[PDB]
Amino acid sequence: MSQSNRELVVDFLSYKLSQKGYSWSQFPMAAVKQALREAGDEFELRYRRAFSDLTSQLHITPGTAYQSFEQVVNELFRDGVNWGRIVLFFSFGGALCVESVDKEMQVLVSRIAAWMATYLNDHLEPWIQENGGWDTFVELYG
Repeated sequence: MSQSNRELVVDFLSYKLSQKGYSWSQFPMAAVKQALREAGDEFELRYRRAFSDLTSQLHITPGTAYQSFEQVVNELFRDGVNWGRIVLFFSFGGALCVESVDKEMQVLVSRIAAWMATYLNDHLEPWIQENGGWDTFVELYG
């Protein structure tokens, strides 16, 4: 749901910020969150800086509009959606939040969280629901 997904995004972002020494104060569900957290770490374990070019293409500032974020994220889905690419999506948002804080734009993290929820509900849920819903995600990554 719009609320379920919003909560999922905030949890993942908060988890990543915490894990990396940053503040998260700027902000079965438990089974999905845990699975996503682990999926994100697993991926980052293999690719330490896989979104350098992507975040660079966006060069986010308080003046960045959603449409720009959307256009860049669309890059991850050039061949459509799959679970791994959804994990990349979450990981990408986490990296954007980290970068925002490093640039003293911590005000943007809640905004990125909002953009992610919107993008999730709009472009990824259609595929997620068609392929088993989050229960399938848990079944594959849990």
